[PDB]
Amino acid sequence: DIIIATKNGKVRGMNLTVFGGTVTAFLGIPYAQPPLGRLRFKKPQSLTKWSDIWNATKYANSCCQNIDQSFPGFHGSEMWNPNTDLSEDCLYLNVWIPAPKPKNATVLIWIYGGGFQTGTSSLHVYDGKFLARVERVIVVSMNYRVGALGFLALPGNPEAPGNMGLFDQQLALQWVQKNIAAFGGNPKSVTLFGESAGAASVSLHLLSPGSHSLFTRAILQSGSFNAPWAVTSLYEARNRTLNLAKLTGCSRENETEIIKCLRNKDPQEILLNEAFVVPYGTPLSVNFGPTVDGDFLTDMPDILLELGQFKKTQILVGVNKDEGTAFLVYGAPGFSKDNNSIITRKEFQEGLKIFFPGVSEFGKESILFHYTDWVDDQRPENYREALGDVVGDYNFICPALEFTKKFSEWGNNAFFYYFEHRSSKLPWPEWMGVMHGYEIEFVFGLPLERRDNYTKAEEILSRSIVKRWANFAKYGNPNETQNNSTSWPVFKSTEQKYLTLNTESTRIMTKLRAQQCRFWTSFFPKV
Ligand SMILES: CCN(C)C(=O)Oc1ccc(O)c([C@@H](C)N(C)C)c1
Ligand SMILES: *[C@@H]1O[C@H](CO)[C@@H](O)[C@H](O)[C@H]1NC(C)=O
Ligand SMILES: *[C@@H]1O[C@H](CO)[C@@H](O)[C@H](O)[C@H]1NC(C)=O
Repeated sequence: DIIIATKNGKVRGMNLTVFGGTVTAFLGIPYAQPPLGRLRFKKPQSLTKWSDIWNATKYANSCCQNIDQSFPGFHGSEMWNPNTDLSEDCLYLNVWIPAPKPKNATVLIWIYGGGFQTGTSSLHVYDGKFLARVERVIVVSMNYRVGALGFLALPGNPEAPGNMGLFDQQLALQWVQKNIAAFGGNPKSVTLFGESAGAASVSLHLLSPGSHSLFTRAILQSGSFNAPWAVTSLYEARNRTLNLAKLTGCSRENETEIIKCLRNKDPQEILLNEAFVVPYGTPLSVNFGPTVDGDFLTDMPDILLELGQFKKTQILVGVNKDEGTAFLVYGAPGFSKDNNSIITRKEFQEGLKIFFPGVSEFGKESILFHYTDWVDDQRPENYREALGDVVGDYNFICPALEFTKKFSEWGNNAFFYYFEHRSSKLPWPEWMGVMHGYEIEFVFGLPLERRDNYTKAEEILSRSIVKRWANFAKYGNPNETQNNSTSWPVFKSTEQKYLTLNTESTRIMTKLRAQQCRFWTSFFPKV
């Protein structure tokens, strides 16, 4: 038996067998008053004590959210769908502790992605038990509100001030600060790591004064706040709050009345109209996302980055080789997970109109000009590959590199990775390559299960990544020192060295996508 006394009450965990060892799991501890009723759309409120023993022996409810039903019964999509009951009562977190109980263990706090509209901490690929057993770190992860329930913005008005889900994350970080020592954790050695919107969230915690003292270091997997999809403008946040009001018959005068009207709509009705507040959408469409609210975010984040207004600490940042491909089968004409998706020049151009909705004719022509002058003009995959390269560079690689340049220019050590291994078990077709999201299982050490049909090379890659992430969290330096590994140099603004992650050949390279990112970060934002 294992029972820990926390500031708000006692909680009991459960023992798990992992790799001939033991991990102690506390699944579904609450960290806020459930955001129900008059608390919907507001910032999370503190938790009042409890006298009993909270039973933290199963994952809690996922937050209300729309589900991806584009491929029913397909594991490639459905492995990301919520695996616990949806509910507005979803502000819970999980804690994996090594066994026996550590003394001063470094803490890894996971923030899931999902475009700020979906996601849950209970996904199988976020299972922290492997990291706790292998590296003896504590792993925490939390559920935070998503979609309009998490990011509906009327800027200023405290009934719907925006960024509520970010404040959910922040309140969970406070909980670790006040309670993780009871579990054998070091509140002074806390590393946040996160993928996609989770990584963007981590990047925003770096910017947010209220988060400065809640963590030590930061890891950003395939995401950062300067990604095109990551921050809703206050203009469109307003148009979107108003549009959602009209679709639900909640249009009012007194802006607060709109909120009270939405506070009596059913979660499902809010959810089903969320989709329509933008004209057309893709998973890169982030209808309700982070906003400049004057509270969590005191100014436009691009300005805070430019001017060094952020927490000074080490960062680990990276991207996958084919970030873009996954999104093409959610709208790009002529793509499918079930053919090899040879598209034509005209399908390519149609694809641009979907991924760059309000961009001028000339904007789209400059994209095609830069990406469609080939070596062999006859290679049938030309346009298929270029559209994936366009989406990934624009949405992921160039923002990640831009964030890492600007962040490192203020003196801090930064390490950049380029994840190049396609999972042997990957259920999506070969043409999508090293997909967005499919480094996560290697980070969480799933391939360390020999029982699980991962190749032996994948076990080694995971073992190394896990050691580098842990050493980064413990020591600020993502090196694997024993097994004679390539040393991971710091990313500096002149040489821009980065580390490739693969089963074959761990190489040091420089100036990832130099040509393409000059297009995207220098020229394109003017159009
Ligand atoms: C908000 C509407 N819905 C349900 C949605 O956006 O679901 C997502 C979100 C992120 C995402 O990356 C993906 C695809 C490309 N991944 C392979 C999981 C689907
Ligand atoms: C917690 O779980 C144990 C199972 O051993 C049970 O005896 C106890 O009643 C549970 N407590 C609550 C509050 O459900
Ligand atoms: C854990 O680390 C902190 C860092 O200063 C230190 O104060 C403390 O003594 C360490 N050990 C324990 C058991 O808290």
